[PDB]
Amino acid sequence: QVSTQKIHYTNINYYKDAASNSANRQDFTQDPGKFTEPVKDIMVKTMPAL
Amino acid sequence: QVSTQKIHYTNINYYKDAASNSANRQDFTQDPGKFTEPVKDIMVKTMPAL
Amino acid sequence: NVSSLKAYQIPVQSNSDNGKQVFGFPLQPGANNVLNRTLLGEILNYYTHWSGSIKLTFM
Amino acid sequence: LSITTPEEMIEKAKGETAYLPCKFTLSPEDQGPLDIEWLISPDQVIILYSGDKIYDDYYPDLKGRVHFTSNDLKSGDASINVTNLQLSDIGTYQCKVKKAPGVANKKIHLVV
Amino acid sequence: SDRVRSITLGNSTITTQECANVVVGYGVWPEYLKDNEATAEDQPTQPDVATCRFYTLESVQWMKNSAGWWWKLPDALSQMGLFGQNMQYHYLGRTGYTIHVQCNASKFHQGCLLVVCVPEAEMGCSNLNNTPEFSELSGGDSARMFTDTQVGESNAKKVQTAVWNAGMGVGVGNLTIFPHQWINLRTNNSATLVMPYINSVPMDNMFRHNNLTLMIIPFVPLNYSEGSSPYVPITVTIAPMCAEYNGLRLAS
Amino acid sequence: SDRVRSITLGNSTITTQECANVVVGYGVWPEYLKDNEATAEDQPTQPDVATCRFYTLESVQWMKNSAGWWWKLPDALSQMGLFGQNMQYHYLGRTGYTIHVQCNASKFHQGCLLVVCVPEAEMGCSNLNNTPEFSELSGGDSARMFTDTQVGESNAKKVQTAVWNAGMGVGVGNLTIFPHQWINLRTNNSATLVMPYINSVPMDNMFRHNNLTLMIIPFVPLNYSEGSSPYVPITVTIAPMCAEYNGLRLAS
Amino acid sequence: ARVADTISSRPTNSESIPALTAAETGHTSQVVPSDTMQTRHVKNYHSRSESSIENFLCRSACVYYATYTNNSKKGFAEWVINTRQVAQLRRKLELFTYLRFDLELTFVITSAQQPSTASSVDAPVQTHQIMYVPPGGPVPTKVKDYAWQTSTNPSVFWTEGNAPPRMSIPFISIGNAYSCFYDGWTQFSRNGVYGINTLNNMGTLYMRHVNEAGQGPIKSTVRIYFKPKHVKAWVPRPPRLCQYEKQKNVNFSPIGVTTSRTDIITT
Amino acid sequence: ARVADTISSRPTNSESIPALTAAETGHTSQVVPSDTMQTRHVKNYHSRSESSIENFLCRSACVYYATYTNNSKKGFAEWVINTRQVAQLRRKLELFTYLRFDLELTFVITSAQQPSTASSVDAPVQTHQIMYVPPGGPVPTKVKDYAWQTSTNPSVFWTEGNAPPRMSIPFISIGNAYSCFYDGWTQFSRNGVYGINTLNNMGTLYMRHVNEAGQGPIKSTVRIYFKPKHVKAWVPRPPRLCQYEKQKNVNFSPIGVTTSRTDIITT
Amino acid sequence: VEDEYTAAGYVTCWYQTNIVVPADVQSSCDILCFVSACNDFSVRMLKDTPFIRQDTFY
Repeated sequence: QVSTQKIHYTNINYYKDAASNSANRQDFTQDPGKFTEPVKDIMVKTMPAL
Repeated sequence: QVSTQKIHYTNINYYKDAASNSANRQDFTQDPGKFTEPVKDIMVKTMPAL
Repeated sequence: NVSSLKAYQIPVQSNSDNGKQVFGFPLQPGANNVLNRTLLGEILNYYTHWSGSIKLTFM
Repeated sequence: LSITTPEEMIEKAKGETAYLPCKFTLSPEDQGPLDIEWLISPDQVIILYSGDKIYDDYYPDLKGRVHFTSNDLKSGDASINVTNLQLSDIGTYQCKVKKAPGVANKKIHLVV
Repeated sequence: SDRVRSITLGNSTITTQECANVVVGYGVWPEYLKDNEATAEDQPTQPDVATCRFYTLESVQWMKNSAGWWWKLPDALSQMGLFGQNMQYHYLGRTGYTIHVQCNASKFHQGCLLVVCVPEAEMGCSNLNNTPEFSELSGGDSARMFTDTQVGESNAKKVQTAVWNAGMGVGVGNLTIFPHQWINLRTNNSATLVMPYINSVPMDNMFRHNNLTLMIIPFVPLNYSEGSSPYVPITVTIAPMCAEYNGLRLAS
Repeated sequence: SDRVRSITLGNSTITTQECANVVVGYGVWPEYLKDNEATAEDQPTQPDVATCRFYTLESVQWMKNSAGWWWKLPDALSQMGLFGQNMQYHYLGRTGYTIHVQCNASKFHQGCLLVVCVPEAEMGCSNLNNTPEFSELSGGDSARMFTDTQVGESNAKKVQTAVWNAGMGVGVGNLTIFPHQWINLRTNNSATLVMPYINSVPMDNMFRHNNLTLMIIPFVPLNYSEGSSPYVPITVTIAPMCAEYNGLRLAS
Repeated sequence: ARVADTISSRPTNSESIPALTAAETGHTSQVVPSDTMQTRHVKNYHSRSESSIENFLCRSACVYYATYTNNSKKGFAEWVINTRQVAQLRRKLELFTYLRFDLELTFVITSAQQPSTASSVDAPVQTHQIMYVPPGGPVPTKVKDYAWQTSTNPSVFWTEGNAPPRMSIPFISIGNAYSCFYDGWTQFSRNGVYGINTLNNMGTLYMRHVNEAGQGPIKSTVRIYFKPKHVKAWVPRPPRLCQYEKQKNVNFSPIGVTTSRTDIITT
Repeated sequence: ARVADTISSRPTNSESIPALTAAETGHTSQVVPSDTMQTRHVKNYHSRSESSIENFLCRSACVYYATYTNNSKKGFAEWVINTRQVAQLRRKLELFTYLRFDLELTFVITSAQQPSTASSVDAPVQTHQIMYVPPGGPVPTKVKDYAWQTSTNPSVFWTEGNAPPRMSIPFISIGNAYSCFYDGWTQFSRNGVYGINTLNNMGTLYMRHVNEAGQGPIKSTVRIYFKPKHVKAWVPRPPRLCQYEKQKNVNFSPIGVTTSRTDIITT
Repeated sequence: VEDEYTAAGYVTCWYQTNIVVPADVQSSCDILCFVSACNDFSVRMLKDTPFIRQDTFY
């Protein structure tokens, strides 16, 4: 209901749907490992690759 | 006063009548047994009907 | 048979040769003109999407 | 509404019977009444289909020589059969179908 | 060591002496359909030994003036044994592939391939208002080939085969965002990918919708001196993993 | 009650209002191949939903001067869907059948059938020194019929179709030692048998060896007065139970 | 309010037949697809929310629209409140026999200039008055009258360029539910009209301008919109097939059951 | 959601080489600048907030605009809802293959007077009606028709001089995500059009005036604005390089990779 | 509505055996056919029906 901004702010849901809420804008998560290293055997930085 | 939507939402009644409230939209109950099986002797699925 | 009570009957006669067809229709319960005006078809023509299975009681 | 191939080239010989296809499918929003035209520009209408009845006396040079093919025009058939092809039948033919809220064209170039 | 692999499946076995690591999808492994995700109302069939084996497509000759090749993936396996027969009698079906492509040259040839597996590859027609037909878009176990020259306007229904646009109107340098590997004749010999089921619906028909596309594009062309062997073939092998079907009907 | 049955399998369902009890083999139920009995060195495949369903053969007209019919059992199902396609690409395979035969008349017709399932039914040729060919011994989903008259000597390769010897040189009255049931239009309507895998080897090829034979012989012939329906058809439905295969190869 | 799931099954062969039944007893069968084939255990996550009554009926629909000229004598619009005149809403009401609901009346009022003759016309913003008369009250005859103002009937005053006006009306009836159909006369001698009930009378609506004729006639137009809420329905009814013809009775012309096809096996 | 920092380093000389690698394995290298030189320990306070999906897509953009004349027959605008017609928004959508979002439709309606002939024209404030038809419903043909009012399709009524109207639309699809691309036909015989899907149909929009032709024709113009929220994207895709040409297919004309320079060493 | 992407196949009905009948009974028997939904039926996206037209107020 009350959370921090980018101090706090107060957000109340009014309508009784789910598509009526405002945009979230605060879904801060990332995981680049499924694009950079999509391999089976794991790979270390320091050792040679082959 | 506060309930869930389809997260929560807050609903306040303002006018002092009963016909002034908003629509409920959340009366979720059903009982099809009074249309499908309106018979006196009960009927099992597995056994033959007669 | 559309302006009669004959539209609900399927004629089944003692055939001479074997392996013949009785009827047939596609299963579009809001689009075909056989399952259109039934009690199920006049509920589905108030909505847009449907799901689930359909029972077909014969007698 | 969408036609299979909105332009092509058809090459036939004189005295033969041309077959100008016009097929389509139906998107789910299309619920209005049907309308089918055909044009020529050697912008004169040569046949019509509206209100379930055919009107086909429109072009004097092609009087009684063009007909629809199928009996099931509300299933995606709008092809016509041009009988007794002559040298003066050179021009782009335009199959205009309009079932609301959709509209599509097909410019058929016929060269004999 | 770290150079040899030996992947086996069913009653076949693919072995490689010189190959790099294997790249697997977007980080997931192809598993069966869980019960939370399913929507069909009957019980599926899982042959699991009759389909999961390495089918082998036709081979292509890598000339000096080559352009590229592509295959549509649940269409090249339409005639390959019990996978091609379970695909016709059923109606649904999900798959996961294990693509393997191999091309060998000596220590004296030079060149480099790019092996990518593109999901939902819509291709462009020659004329701007038409759409390409089925016979000119894919072939049963036969590679359709790119060109190095723009296809002329006089064709009615032909695929635009300009290789620097990769057929889809996109820059070919940016194609590495998909799961991919490089064949390089200096240090590598065989490329291998594992592709899970990527579709917006949990199951799909297989005759109307080719939901993968394996493209092979040579960036550095093949080059050698006189006296070396001039014929260098490429050969791709694909094996479906964890397939299942639904909805029996007649043949078609 | 005790008269209705409802046997279902896969995506089909056979229901009967008036039928007698079911007779099952020599007292065993068709189960899978245990690991003590197996001899093949690879892993079998079990489709189990794509094969286990009730296929329906053609029908035959029961005239007044009828003789009998027979089917060779792992040969009538050679063209019936995914069973007929897994039988061609493989090499081995064991099955267990669930035979069902149905023939309805009113309360005014009279007659009686005998439904028997004979294992290893070798039949006799017309000439004493020849052997019957394949095209005159069985048919794909079509019943070969007996006669009431001894086949002449002028034929080269034809089956001896004398019904009182049942084709095999044996008395037809002693045929009830095999698992069998009677169709009798007075009190019965449908016969049903369950046959396990009966062979001297744990698995067998299916194109060279028909290891069952379903015979149908009318003892009391059909008879009625004028005014009743004259066309009485018989229709048999067979469903394989707990099938499995081995040994992939090419098509044949 | 989730739907029921489906449980897996095994190939049975026994005496308990779930498929054979008898429809003579008026009992629609309650079989599951897990009884005639082999199914898998499907987690089912659909919802029957939008099929409820309070999501099927609580939507606004036009009921009537009347026009009235400012520069006229007896320029004003009267309308007895009844659902029977439109057809897209009426067919939704006759699915059930006895209904019970309150109401949210909403008006959308637009104006248009008539081809006047005077020079350099200009008018300020207009004012409309929508008077609601319960059944029995004194009604006005001409527009310039003192029965419009000096009354305790609940009216609403509206000027243009704002949000549309909206009033709410509770369940005003003498019985316990509105009767959509009434088989039987209203006079004890059984003479006269057939299906006329005095159980769903709600009153009339009188609408007029408030300003005067400045220089140019203005012809307005007002639509009326229902919105039933808190609705409870009883005793369902098969849907109307033939076309409506009158607002009071239920009379019709005969027509076939459905549109035809060519042959009984044609797909 | 801060970015990673950088740690200091010392001059090494050993066997562990972090810079040499092999790009054959499809593995983009994960080196840090602390491995090829000497760095200082930098406290890093940047943020990756504005690069997220819900800050990249949730911005309003025009999709279509149509004009319609008050003084006409069939003066009204129909438009099937699809993203494919503008180009500044379409290129942002084809970065991902499967999208899933709700929608906040917003309309900006303006009006203009046509060169009429009548004398001393004056009109009050206008009223517009924006009707939304789900795929399958009955659509209107002429403007003066009873299918506009007497319907339960969700429409919105708006008068000029106020805030612009706005309605919200949830995720209306049959699959689990909108398909931006569909390689494969829609008919099982594999004939006909190529990339036509029935997975992202949202319906049409019918807009018209509510007033009548008083004295002078008014030609209006209405823009439509999307706003995707709660967006989840899947399976990214390289961005479109060549120009668009059609709204349904993906066809194009070939062009080079980039603009050229004079020589390979020219800076 | 009639779409090609989500068609639902066909339902046919075939003679297994004939309809046999004794003497002095009519032959052409008739068959009725019902339709209904299961316990897990569901709908969505309420629209207005195409079956009822109008051109005036009654």
